Formats: sequence, C-alpha cells, structure tokens
Amino acid sequence: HNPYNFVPALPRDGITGDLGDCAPAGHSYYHGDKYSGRIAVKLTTVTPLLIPDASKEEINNNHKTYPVRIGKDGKPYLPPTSIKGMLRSAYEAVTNSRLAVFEDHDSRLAYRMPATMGLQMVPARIEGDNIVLYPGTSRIGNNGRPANNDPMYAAWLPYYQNRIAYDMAEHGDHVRFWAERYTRGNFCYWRVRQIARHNQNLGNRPERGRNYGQHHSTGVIEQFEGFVYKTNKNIGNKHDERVFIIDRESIEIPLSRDLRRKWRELITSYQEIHKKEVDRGDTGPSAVNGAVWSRQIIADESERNLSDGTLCYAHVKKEDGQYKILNLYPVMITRGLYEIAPVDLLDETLKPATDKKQLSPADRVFGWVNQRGNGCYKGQLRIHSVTCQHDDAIDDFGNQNFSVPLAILGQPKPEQARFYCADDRKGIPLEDGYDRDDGYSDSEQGLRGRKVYPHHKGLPNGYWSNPTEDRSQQAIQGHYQEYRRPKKDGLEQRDDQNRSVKGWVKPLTEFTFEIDVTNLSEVELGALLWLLTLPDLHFHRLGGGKPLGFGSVRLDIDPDKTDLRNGAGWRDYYGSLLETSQPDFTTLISQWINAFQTAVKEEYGSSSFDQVTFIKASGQSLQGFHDNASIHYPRSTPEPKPDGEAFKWFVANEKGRRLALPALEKSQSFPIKPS
Amino acid sequence: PLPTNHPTQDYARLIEKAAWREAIQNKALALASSRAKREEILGIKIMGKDSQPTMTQLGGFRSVLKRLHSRNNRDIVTGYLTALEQVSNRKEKWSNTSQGLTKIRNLVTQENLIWNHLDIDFSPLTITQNGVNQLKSELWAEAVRTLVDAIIRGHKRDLEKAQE
Amino acid sequence: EGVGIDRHFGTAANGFKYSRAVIPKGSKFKLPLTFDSQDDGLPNALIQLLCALEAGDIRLGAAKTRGLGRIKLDDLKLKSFALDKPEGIFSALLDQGKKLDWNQLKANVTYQSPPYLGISITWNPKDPVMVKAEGDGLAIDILPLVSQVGSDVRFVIPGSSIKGILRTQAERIIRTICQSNGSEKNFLEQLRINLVNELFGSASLSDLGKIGALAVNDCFSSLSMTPDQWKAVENATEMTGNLQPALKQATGYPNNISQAYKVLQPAMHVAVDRWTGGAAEGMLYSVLEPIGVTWEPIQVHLDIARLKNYYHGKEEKLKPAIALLLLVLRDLANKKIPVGYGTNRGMGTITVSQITLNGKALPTELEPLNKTMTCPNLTDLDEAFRQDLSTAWKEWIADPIDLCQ
Repeated sequence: HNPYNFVPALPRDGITGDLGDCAPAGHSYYHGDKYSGRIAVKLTTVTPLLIPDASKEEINNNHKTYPVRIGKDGKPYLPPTSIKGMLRSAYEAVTNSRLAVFEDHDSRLAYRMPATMGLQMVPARIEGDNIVLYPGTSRIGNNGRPANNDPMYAAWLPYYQNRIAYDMAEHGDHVRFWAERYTRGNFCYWRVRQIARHNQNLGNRPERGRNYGQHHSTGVIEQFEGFVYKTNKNIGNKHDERVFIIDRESIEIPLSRDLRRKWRELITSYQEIHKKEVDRGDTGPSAVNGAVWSRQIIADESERNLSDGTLCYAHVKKEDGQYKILNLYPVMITRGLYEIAPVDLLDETLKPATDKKQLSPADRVFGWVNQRGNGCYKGQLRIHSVTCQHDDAIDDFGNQNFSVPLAILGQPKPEQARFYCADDRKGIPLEDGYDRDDGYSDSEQGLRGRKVYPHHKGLPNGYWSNPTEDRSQQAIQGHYQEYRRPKKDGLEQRDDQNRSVKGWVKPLTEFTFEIDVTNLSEVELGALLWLLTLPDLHFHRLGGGKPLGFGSVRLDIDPDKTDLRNGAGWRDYYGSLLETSQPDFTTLISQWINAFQTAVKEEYGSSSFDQVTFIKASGQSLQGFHDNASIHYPRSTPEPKPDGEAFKWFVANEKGRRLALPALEKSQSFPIKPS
Repeated sequence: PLPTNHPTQDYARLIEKAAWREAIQNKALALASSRAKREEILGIKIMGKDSQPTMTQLGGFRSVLKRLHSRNNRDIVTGYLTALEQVSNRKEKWSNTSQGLTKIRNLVTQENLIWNHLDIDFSPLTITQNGVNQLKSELWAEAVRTLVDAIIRGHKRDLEKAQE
Repeated sequence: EGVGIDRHFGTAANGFKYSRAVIPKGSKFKLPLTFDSQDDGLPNALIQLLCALEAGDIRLGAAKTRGLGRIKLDDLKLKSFALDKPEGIFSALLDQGKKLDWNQLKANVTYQSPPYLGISITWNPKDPVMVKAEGDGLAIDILPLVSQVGSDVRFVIPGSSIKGILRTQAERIIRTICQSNGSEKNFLEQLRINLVNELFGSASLSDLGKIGALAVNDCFSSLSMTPDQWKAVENATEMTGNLQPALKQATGYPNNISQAYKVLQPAMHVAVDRWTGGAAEGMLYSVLEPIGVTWEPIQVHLDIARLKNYYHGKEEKLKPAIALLLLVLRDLANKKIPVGYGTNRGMGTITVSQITLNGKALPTELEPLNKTMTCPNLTDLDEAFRQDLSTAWKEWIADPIDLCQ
C-alpha cells in the first residue's frame, strides 16, 4: 500500500444544517442549547512518536539531526499545536468541512510530455504581440510534423561532436549561413555548413559535404538567414544546436495571454525544480551525468517573461484550416503543463472560507482567519495542559550521541496526476490505463480530497526495537524496516535528503491533555467525541514521519475529568458560589454522536453513516489495511534498495498498467511490478 | 545671534530645542498623513487592503530604530537592515515595497537626508550662534525616530481604515 | 500597544487598537512636599497620607485600573522650621531644619486605609504564557513582550491583558445568566453590561463613564536580563546560530543549552496543505515560548470604596459584585481564563496555586473575604458566607437590574 491516501472531499452545495456553512455561535455567552466545557483526553502512543526540536537541530554536511523536544521537566513536550493539527485535519475529514490549508495551487502542474511530441513543434520567435512561426524551407503538415518527409524545420548547427565556428555561435545570434540537406533514418535536415554573423559575408557555395557517420549528404545546398537557437549540451547524445531559418517561410500568429501565462508557468517549473540543485552547485541533470543544465533552467526570471524577439518552439496543428498554436515550449522534448490548475478542480464550497457567512464546521470549531480578505474567528476549541505521564518516555538508542537516520521524507508531488487527481468531484480515482494527459484535464474532474496516512497495521514485534541496527535489507515477517535509511557500502546515508533523530517517544507512553470547547452544537460535539471515542484499533496519526509509520496514537476520553454542559447547565453553575451537581455527560455522549451520524447520513445522502464515502475512507485510514500488505512508498523491489530509486516503479507504472492510487475505501494494494 | 559663551545660551538652547522638536513633530505628522509621502520616504505602501510589508516587519524595524539614540548607534540600524536583506525570506517581504530597505538605509546613513525630507527652515527657530549645526547634530536621531514612527503610525491608521 | 477584543468573534475588534507611552518601572522622582502648619503638630490625615505613600497605596497618572500608576515612597524625611520663632526662621534661612524621626510618629498612630480588597494570585504558566511583542525578530517571528524594570528588562504581562480577560469572563457569565447575545452589538455595546461596568469601568462617552473598582498590575517575570542581553536575542539572525548564545546568556545558563531552553524555548510551527500533505511554505512561523519563565504573583486591587460610591454606600449591593468577582476567580483558578497570545494555539493556560484575599477596612459582612484560598472552587471561603453571597447573587439574577440605580 502507498503510505498515504485520501478521504474524498465532497462538494457541499445544498448541505443545509450544522454541517452546512453557518454563522459561528460566538464567544459572548454559553448558549442554552450548545455545549461547553472541558474534555479530558488520554493519548497513548502506539508506534514511536517523533517530536523534533528544530531549535536544537545539529547540521553536518547539510544533514540535520533533531533531538526530542522536552519541557521544563525534561519529559517529551508534545506541542498542543501538533495535537490541534492532527485533530483539525481528522475533524475536517469527518465533517466534510472546507480545506483549511489549500495553498498555491493556481498554476498548472508540469510533467514530461511524450518524446513523440517534439516532432510536432515548429521554430518560433515572438515579434511584438505576435508569435511568428518559422518553418523554413519545409511546410507545416496537418499534424504539425514536417510534411511528406520534407526536411526538419530548423537547420542543425553542429556544435559538439563536430564544430562549425563562425567563418562559436551563441543563443540568439542573428546569423547568415550555408546549409546542406543531410539524411538520417526516416528524416532529413539542413546541416549548417558554414556560418557568419548577419553583417558578414558567408562566402562561396561549399561543395559536397562529408558524410558524418550515419548523416549522409544529399548535396542540395542553400544559404539562409536565421537565429541560432542554442541550449547547452543538455543531454548526453546532443551534438548540434539549431538555427531557426528565418529567410525562407513564415507565419505570424497572435500571441494570446493564455500562451504567455502557460510559458511563465512552464519556465518557472523548469527553474524552481532545480533551484536546490543549482544552489548545491550541481552542473547537470539529477540522473544524467556529463550533461549540463538546459539554458532556460539556468536563465533568470527574464526567461519566464516571453519578451519580444525571444525564440520558442510552438506546438502547432492545422486543425479547422488554420495554424493553431497549442503551446510554446523551450525544447523539442519538453516539460509541459496539465490543462487545468488544481485550484479549478476544487469546489468553491470546499476552498478555504473567505466570508464569515461561509464558515464550515471545522472553521467554526477550530477558528478561521481570512487569507484573501478581512475576517477572522477565534476557535471554539482549545487544547491545553498536555502532560506526559511517563518519565523515562524518550528512547535514546543507547547514548545521547547516537541517532537513527530516517528514510527520505520527500516533497509531495501532486504533478503525479494518477495519485492526486480525481476523475470526478466526488473524489473517485482516475481511471487506470489512460494517457497521462488525462489528469487535470476536465473541469468535471476533481481533487482526490484530504491526504491521510493510514495506520501501519500489523508491524511485527521488534520492528521498532534497536533502530540503530540496519535491518532494512532483510525481511522480518515480511516487513522491511521502512522507517530507517539503509546503509550504503556499510556506512550511514546521512545527507541532505533525510534527517536524523537523536531519540523518539517510545510506544505505549501516555500523555494527557484537555480540550476546552465553547458553544458546540450536538453535531459539532458529536463529531469531536466520535473522533475521541473511535472503536478499538482505530488510531490517529500524529507528528512527523507518519508515512514511515511513526505517530499512530490511541485517543480516548477520561470521563471523570470531563465536564460538558449546555448553557442552561452553565447558567445553573454560575448561579451559585456553592458546589453544585454537574450533569453526567456520559449519559448524553451517545446522543451527541448519533446526532452527528444522523446529520452526516441526511445531508450526504446515505442509507448508513459508515457507508458515507468520506466516513468509510476516514475509518480505513484510522484502522489501516487488513490485507497485511506492507505500507511503503512504491518501489520496484520488495526490499528498499539503499539508493533513492523508487521512481523506477512509477516509470514502470507509466509504461505498464498505469494504475491510479486505489480508493482508500477499497483497500487495494499496488503490485511491486505494475508492468 | 547669542554669543557662544553667553550665560543664557543654556536657556536659549532650551527654547530652540523646544521649537525644533515641535516643528519636526508637526511636519512629520503632516508628511505621514499622506500615502504618497509615506511611500516616498520609507517605500512602504498600501495595496488595496494589505500593507507592504506586513506590519510585523514595520514593528520589527520600529523596535530596532528605537535603539538609535545617536549617530554612533546607527550601525545597529544598518546592521539590522543587512540581516533583513541577507536572506530571501526576509528580503521578499520588503521587496514589494518601493525600495524601502534602501530608503531606510539612506535615511539612517545620511545625516542630511532627514533634514531634506522634513524641509523645515530652522532659521526662525534658532538664536544661538552656530545653533543650527549644533541642533541638527543633537536632534538628528530624534528627528529620524520621530519621522519613522509618524510614518508607520499613519500607514497603520490608513491600513485599518482600508480594513474597517 | 494593545487592542480591544470583540466579544462575539473573539478577535481584534476593528478600530480598537491603542498605543500608550509609559515611564518605565523603577523610575524615581522626588517627593516634593511642603506643609505649613498653623498649630503645634502634624495633621493625622497627612500622617495617614505619608503612611499610604510608604505603603504604595496611592496611584498616579493614567491607566490606573489597567496596569499602571503604582508608586511607593522611600527615604521619607521630615524637616521642621518653627517660623513662629526666631530660632526657626534663622534655621529656615541657614540651618536646613530640625529632623523628625518618621519611625516615631509612624509607630504612634494606626494606619487607616480606605476599604479595599487585595487579590494576590500566585500562578505559573501551565503552558507558555506571553504577550506578543509587536515586532518580529529576525530568527524568531513571535517574541515575548519585555519591559524595562529598573536597569534590567523583564518579561511582562500587562495588567491591560489580565484586566481584559477577566472582564471578558465577567461579561460572559452575566450574558449567560441572562442568555443575552452580543453578536449584533458593536464592541462598545458588547462591553456595556451590569456589574462589569462597575468592576471594570465604562468608557467616558457623553455620561456612563466609570473607572474600574478592580485594578490589575503589570505582572513581570521573576527572570530578568540586562538590556543588551535581550537585544542580543532580538538581533539574533539564526535560530541555531547566534540565537543560541543569546538565549543561553539571557536565561542565565550560558553553558547549558538544555537549561536555557527549559526557560525560553524556540518553537517552529508549520501549516500543512490538506490536499498534498506538504508544508504550506510561507505559512512557517516561529515562536520563542517562555515555557519556564517564572512570574511574580498577579496583583489585583478591588477598590471597595469605589464600589460603595457607585452603589451609594449600601454594602448589601456589594454582594452581587463580590459574587461575580469570586465566580471569575473560580474560573481563573479552574484554567478557564487563558492569558495572552496564542491561547487556542498551545499557549496561555495558567495554574493558580493560591489566591490571597487581603481586605483592609472591609465591612464585617465581607470580613470572611480575608482569606488565603488554595481550593480553586473557593471552599476556603466560609460556606455561610458563600451561601450568603450566593443568595444575594441569585436575587440579582432574578432581576438583573443595574445596581447603581
């Protein structure tokens, strides 16, 4: 199983009740009909819990080592904000609230386009408000390829394997040159024979060129003006730059804003994805040595701007009798963009709230600040008094100077549409087998929902014990110690891809905290108490390293310390300075939880509460997977190889069955060979 | 003009400082009342409904400038600006201003520039021989602090008015 | 710098920011008094005044109820000049006067205060308690507010902050008992409520203006730092760089980063994207949490004499106000009133170890208030007195009229 999945966020039109958007109850008084008071929660860890102290992070070789954060008593300090975010995201799932944190999803996402797509691109230059195509001596076929096996639209400037200096040309040099038609395979091209700057004279017509290996001369020789389009020696087989033959044939086409904003998004992708690489001082692609960064990647912000005279490839087709320009691209085989931005795939009833009139259940319970305007609400729920009950709660693995290097915690890559895109707004996975172009493609598609890390059910005894031992290259009961970085050649892979922890909070250590709540409705309280009284073997996921299995926790209410009343009960409490009876919430908890459950059934159209899709999905997350397939990130080998090559499964998937991330409710495991 | 050795020069200097202080504070509060001058002097601006930079950056700088008691302390202020522009996460907050971090550095590094922005004629406000030069050097740090505080106050008053 | 908090939304009310400049604590000025006596003594009320000044009983300036104005007299000297006589006039011209030992007269009469109830709350942060400093630091975004206290700086919770949280709880209790909603009302309307307008005051708007009978001190930390030590923290540019020296120095543990961070702990907070699970970068922020800062006891002063003037001398009306004040202290002791920044975000809950109620010249019926409480539920107060208060409270609840007529 993949270590994350998604509970679907359903559109919330016509949701009319407490689960609907509503004006908040406020803080001014305890409403007679709404419940306020303190819930005492026992938290006990089920797997080890990571609480990094970033304030004490040791850094060597750009590898960060974190100790456990401890309080004034030296016990582990589990921060209330960490519990709050665990609770909020779980609450927001089961109430189908707005997404509280939905940041920076308004650009399109980028991915490698098919290698066949480079044949469909024509040399182009923007000239003012027009992009002007430069097919040269050849003419644009209907599909965009050079028609009827006429030559490639650009001349090839031999630059590396054979070199044609002036009488070395650089990107955007206006040049005048002889070229010869040369043949390879199914295609032919104009080989630049000799070249001059546009002011200089290129000299007399050259004779029959030498055949350069499999590049055979035709003897058809011409001279042209053009611009040299150069990108660096940016993949290993690269021999030649390009010259956009301006002299011969041309087509001016309007440059719409959509084309220029696509270019900005495309080039910012190229730049940002390698910012860490070029800051490290790396000179070339992450898996191709000896190549050099492609020009647009090293180029500055100005490359995004698509300013006058800049050169591009235009993806073109002659549909409807016009040269349609689909997209502008910086290279023949290129990154490109999905059709739709992820912010357009999320419903307006699910986006973060932008008005007090549209506060969802979790915006009311946990509070809200408007990110795109004025407006804020103080949370009706307060987590406080987090006390570790165990004293020897922190495992230091033998000495205070030991550490376990954790497995790589990579950035989430929503650009993998098969994992993060839904085939409809009700959160169904993309269909398997379809082309990658089919993600983020239609407004009627959707987002997968809320990302969750299902509990790692069925971890064997001793899986977490003695973690400084590298056991990851060996099955134990079929598990492969996913939380630890493997050894490489017998030495620890402490680098800037992972982190180290000096210790962790042991399994079975107990924390107590309190929740103070104000003016919760029975539905809002029912949702909360439902989360705090889940059936056995349902666990929340807390802290860091959740995809490695860390931070599964058991939450249950301590009833003797809990004191919930409605505003009529508080009105009686403040009516006296003498001690007074408190109402026993334990007679009412079932009522409130059933109030929540009946509201979810009624507003989200289900004949059962546990068959509501987000409820069904959320339960599976808390419960984990019953088929005893191991949770780990996809990889081609059952063992985690000591190199970061888990992408090999994804490329095998892309060429293979093209599986989407299975629905969380369905509990379907991935195969180790998706071929 | 009063001779420099004159026994009432201590009392005259008292009246001068009062007259200059009131002139500086009034002119500062005039300048700070206008969005264009606030942007001209410190680069800070209001863009519809959010301030450039955020008020916590203005509060951060304002909590630094209060340590500017004299021209000798000015390296504390330009020191702070170095650490702002040293790192992108800080630099990017001010980068939507009208060049505010250079404008702040100019106002603190150039002893004349505060007096050019205030543009007060202090000849009616001085009577001591060489009084203007002595008062300008004495009141420079206070005048800078006065103007910056006024601008930040006026900015946040309009910022709230945009949000109300 | 401060702000009013909207009682419905719980957030900074728009248009209710305020700024106040303050002479720092520990500042000194001369007691500059001359008294002309027309009889051969010194007046009792003037001796009482000097005793009150030495007791710290007199408040000076603005914001007396909301953090400020407390002064104490030291080094009191009395010089006598018998201007009726030649020896005393020439003494006035030449000799700097006949010294009086104040300790004699101060012993020879009983000091009489006007009625007040002191409340001293011994408390500790159950979770870090700070007021936010208005400026971000370089390494730390959210920094504790400090204030100059003598030649040192200390962390401070302004009495404005403690006053406002206590006022909010008072108003919430009354509006619950009345089931009255403040959602429609504006901030100024949200504050006008019965029994809170007297204990906390009403704004002088043309007049319902009143000063609060209840006054709260600025509460300073028992920890203190040199001013340059704290500037070293404020200037610190790197959380694991020069901040660690600066925090080690300021907390007084220069060689123990563990003990330093048990006092002042830097804390990172990150918002997580719901769809992707990624840190919503740009929503990363840092707080210097005063997890192990010890605080001096909160000093609350109830001016019982002020309440009497509002209620027209009749101390039976005092009982509903006293009842509310005890109901608020019961909530403060039961952790229901968090203080300062970030209360829903892991800060601000306090333990109350002890409430010392110290009445001077209280009426006999409130005399059971002279107590030190350690039960949070006020069962150290006499049950007959708490039932007595409870009855006057319940009577007012039945007709929630404005006592003040």
